[PDB]
Amino acid sequence: NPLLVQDVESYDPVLNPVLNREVRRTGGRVLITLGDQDIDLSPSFVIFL
Amino acid sequence: FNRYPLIIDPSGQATEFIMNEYKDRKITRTSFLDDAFRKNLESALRFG
Repeated sequence: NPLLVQDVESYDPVLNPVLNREVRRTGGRVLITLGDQDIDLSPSFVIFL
Repeated sequence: FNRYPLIIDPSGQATEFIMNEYKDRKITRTSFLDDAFRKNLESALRFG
């Protein structure tokens, strides 16, 4: 889902892999490691700060 | 099947048939003796 995030002066470093696109593709999935848990990254996701 | 099948194939034809049939779904062959069974099982449970 598209996401708009405000108050970016309080930026959460948990977004670093998401902004850097540090994805790992295996088994047809696109794995993003948000913190300690893996999430299948849907290609339609977009984030605006 | 309702319960997950247990295949008994001394000739090895059934395992290759299963490999071919579910190849389009990215089927993985592992073993109980292999130490990577935990990770493969968890990945399958979470991502099909």
